[PDB]
Amino acid sequence: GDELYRQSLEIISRYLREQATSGATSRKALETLRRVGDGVQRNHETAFQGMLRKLDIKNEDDVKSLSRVMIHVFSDGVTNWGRIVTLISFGAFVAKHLKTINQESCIEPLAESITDVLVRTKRDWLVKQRGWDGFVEFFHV
Amino acid sequence: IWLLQELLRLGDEINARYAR
Ligand SMILES: [Zn+2]
Ligand SMILES: [Zn+2]
Repeated sequence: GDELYRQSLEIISRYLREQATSGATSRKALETLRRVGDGVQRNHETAFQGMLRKLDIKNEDDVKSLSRVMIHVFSDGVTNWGRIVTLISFGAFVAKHLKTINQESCIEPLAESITDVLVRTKRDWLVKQRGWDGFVEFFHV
Repeated sequence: IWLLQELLRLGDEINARYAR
């Protein structure tokens, strides 16, 4: 019932839920995603903080805006793995914020929304790029 | 507009870094 969706959700959900308190490809992809994504957050903290400030997330209504950003980016016909990893990395950065404001329950839905839009808009590109195996290869060593 | 565009641009810069 859509293995690509299931796999994508497992990887993306595990990474985002890790900010709150099964196959070989999925495990390696999670390790790659965390390694690259945590690096992006570390190196781009000021930029990410400024983007988060613009979102001004203080309540449930504000979390709607974030799903709209994801839709907005992935609706762009331009696709590459850098964009995919960066958007997920920003999702994890926001997930940390959600934890600190006692909105942990928004994190799993955020991961689901990211996954939904990613797969709905980029399925063909993802498969052409060898899916999550391709992701692991692109960011390898 | 600036926010979406800045994220897209960062993603493209990260893409170029790892495509290298
Ligand atoms: Zn962990
Ligand atoms: Zn919520």
